Amino acid sequence: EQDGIGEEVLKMSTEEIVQRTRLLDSEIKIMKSEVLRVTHELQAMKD
Amino acid sequence: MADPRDKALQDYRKKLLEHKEIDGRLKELREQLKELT
Repeated sequence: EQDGIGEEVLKMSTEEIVQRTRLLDSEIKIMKSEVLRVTHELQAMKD
Repeated sequence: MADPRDKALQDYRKKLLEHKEIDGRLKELREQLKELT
């Protein structure tokens, strides 16, 4: 991919790559959940 | 180049497509939610 390029490995410091990895791992969990929370709210709204 | 970080880099991109994907699914739920409103 576009991001799979070597220029990025060189360009970013290792301290940034490490930070990037850790944030997105937590992020994705919230993203699936927003669908689940709203859906839960739709069922809640019918009551 | 090829490195283990290159694969990690590829993986960062896929969450962004999901970020979009989830806003789209959330929209649909919102249209049915409006009907209950």
